Amino acid sequence: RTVARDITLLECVGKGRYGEVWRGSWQGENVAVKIFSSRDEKSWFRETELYNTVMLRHENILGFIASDMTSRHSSTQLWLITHYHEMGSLYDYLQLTTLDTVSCLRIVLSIASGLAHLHIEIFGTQGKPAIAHRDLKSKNILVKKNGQCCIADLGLAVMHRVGTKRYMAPEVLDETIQVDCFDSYKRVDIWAFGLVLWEVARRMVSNGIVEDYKPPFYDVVPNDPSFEDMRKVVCVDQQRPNIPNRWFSDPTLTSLAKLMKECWYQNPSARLTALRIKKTLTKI
Ligand SMILES: COc1cc(-c2cncc(-c3ccc(C4CCN(C)CC4)cc3)c2C)cc(OC)c1OC
Ligand SMILES: COc1cc(-c2cncc(-c3ccc(C4CCN(C)CC4)cc3)c2C)cc(OC)c1OC
Ligand SMILES: COc1cc(-c2cncc(-c3ccc(C4CCN(C)CC4)cc3)c2C)cc(OC)c1OC
Repeated sequence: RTVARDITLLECVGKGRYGEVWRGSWQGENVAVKIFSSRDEKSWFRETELYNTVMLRHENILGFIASDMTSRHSSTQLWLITHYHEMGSLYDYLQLTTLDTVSCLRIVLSIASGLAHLHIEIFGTQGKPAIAHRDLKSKNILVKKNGQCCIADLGLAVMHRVGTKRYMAPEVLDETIQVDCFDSYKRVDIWAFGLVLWEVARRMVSNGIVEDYKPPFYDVVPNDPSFEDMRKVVCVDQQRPNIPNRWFSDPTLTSLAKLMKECWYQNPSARLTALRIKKTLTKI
């Protein structure tokens, strides 16, 4: 038998500290190829150990194809291969596109479905450990053609500090997080989910009105904010993203505002669960 292992790299769709993502081809089929920098090599190891422990399969989790370590000439290449989503990140999609009730709710409910699946322990040989993502953000969510999203990048994921500073929960920023308690990392995911909810809601049209794309805390921190910039805003001043007046003239945005507030409590144990959010979004 021949093992057809030739992947053609076609175009780079992302470059960063993490390394690079490429649109690739494997046997006519579109694949996404992440090439890790030496700087991010631990993320390849952590994600490969996760998938070697539990082979995640969910419509709202980026679909795993392969982890490859190759010997280059003097160096080790680390590759992650996943399904390819031509529409790109939620971050990219929201920049140019506005949403209606249906497309807005489809997006946020699919993210909550994916996050609930990560979070839940399922018992049995066909089951899974509970997983906290710890790096949820709009760049780590991909849009599918059927209008649902999938959660990506399990490089920081933990099975039962780190992440993007702009999305870090206050207990992470002020280092009060109960590091030994697995529920702590679920609570950090809910915080970041609340912020993504905010980024999506802004782009949903109501009464002829929409806000432009902005990242969380765009009005109170610079680009590439420092730990200290984030700690002062989120922990010391306890600021939270603005809810515009126009959202209170729409039933959906009014419900989404309530949900994001219940993601943003300074007290982590006061925050909604992914499962409670999935239910509330299904009712909206
Ligand atoms: C090594 O590397 C890559 C390989 C492949 C790939 C290509 N053809 C066939 C295969 C294959 C899978 C599974 C079996 C089974 C058959 C039943 N038996 C009981 C156990 C073994 C055999 C063959 C693979 C794995 C794709 C890749 O990525 C898209 C690879 O990564 C570069
Ligand atoms: C990694 O990814 C892809 C792999 C393949 C692929 C290529 N050759 C053989 C296989 C295979 C055959 C059979 C078994 C089973 C069935 C029986 N059982 C008792 C033992 C094991 C497993 C694997 C696959 C899965 C195709 C793909 O897509 C067209 C892949 O994705 C891009
Ligand atoms: C976040 O994380 C990972 C993501 C992906 C991934 C999967 N599908 C599609 C993409 C993608 C395609 C295209 C654009 C843009 C670029 C050009 N512009 C004109 C609009 C489109 C953006 C994004 C990505 C980045 C793969 C990964 O690993 C293999 C990731 O890491 C786990």
